[PDB]
Amino acid sequence: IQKTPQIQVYSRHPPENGKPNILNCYVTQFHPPHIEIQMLKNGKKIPKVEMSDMSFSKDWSFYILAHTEFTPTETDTYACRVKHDSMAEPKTVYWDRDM
Amino acid sequence: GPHSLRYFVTAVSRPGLGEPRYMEVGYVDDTEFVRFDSDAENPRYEPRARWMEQEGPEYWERETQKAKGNEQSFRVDLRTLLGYYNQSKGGSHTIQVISGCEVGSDGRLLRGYQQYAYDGCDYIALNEDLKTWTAADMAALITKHKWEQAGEAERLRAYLEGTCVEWLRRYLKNGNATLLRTDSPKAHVTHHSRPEDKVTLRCWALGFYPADITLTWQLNGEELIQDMELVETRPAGDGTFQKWASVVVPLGKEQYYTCHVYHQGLPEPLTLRWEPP
Amino acid sequence: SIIGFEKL
Repeated sequence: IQKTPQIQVYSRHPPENGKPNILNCYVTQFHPPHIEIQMLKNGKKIPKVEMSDMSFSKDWSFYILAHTEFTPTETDTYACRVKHDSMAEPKTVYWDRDM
Repeated sequence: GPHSLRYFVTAVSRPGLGEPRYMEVGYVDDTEFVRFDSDAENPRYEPRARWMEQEGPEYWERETQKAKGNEQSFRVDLRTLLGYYNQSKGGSHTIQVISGCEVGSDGRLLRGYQQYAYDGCDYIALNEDLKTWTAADMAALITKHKWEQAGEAERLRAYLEGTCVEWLRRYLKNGNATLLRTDSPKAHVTHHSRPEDKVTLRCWALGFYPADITLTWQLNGEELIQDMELVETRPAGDGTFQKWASVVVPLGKEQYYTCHVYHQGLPEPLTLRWEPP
Repeated sequence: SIIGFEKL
């Protein structure tokens, strides 16, 4: 069978508008390991996104962390979008600075 | 305390698009210390924790050649499994292995692992007795008989009680200082609006290591079982972890709630509340 | 050091 990915989008440090930070997209619980992860600022793909090397957990599911440098503002919107064979359509999850 | 040396192995076929992708990833006490990735022109075992840079050139050469031997053997196994399962040559498939040893503080083997999965489901595993196998399906029964014939379980036991324990001892010597690392969580509570006369209290724990932790919310010093929300513990990206747990409470009653944070890095558990600035 | 694996 195939496993459906779970996604968390969150900053490395507590966000302060105008202070440089790192935005993470942590993807877990997926199988097979081929996966396509992009991060989006105000609806547009962010070019410079780094990816950890892939690993898997005791339950055979893979996980990976994507991240990008960013400087949060009051109004900018961020999201992480994952395409994986376990899903008919890509899954988008938005950054909520309260989470 | 106890310690473990575990290797996580991945072999992924990709018909038409190349040779299979093979990976060996080693963990000492649940932290990555070495990695072989075949997806290169000249794939080499590499240190993944700076304290492994101690090992000399012969170590890397020897582990590299053994990795490449493993890779080629798994290339064969992928074909073998297409056969057992009567699957077409066209699809991508995965073989995964968890192999390793857990030792007690006395340096004796506590548990040994040799677990296999095909396409993300259990295939075969060495039992706790280190003598017998558990096969998950009719295909694994073939392998099981094969390995019963060749005395594979005995070979694995020799590895688990010998080689594996011995290397773990050596890696501990080279990396114990940094292996014993703890970082205590830094905690704080945030306050968030809900509809009508309710509010959300969110208790954050940040910058901790290892990842294991517990957050709880208490009302008047009594634990809340239902209705606590939380996220799975998650990497900050700098080698530390984050987590939060929240509860919904009545507006005006925030001061009746406390968050408690339990972590091995702490001198004692943290107790905190919403602090209206 | 990882074990040398045997065929399935």
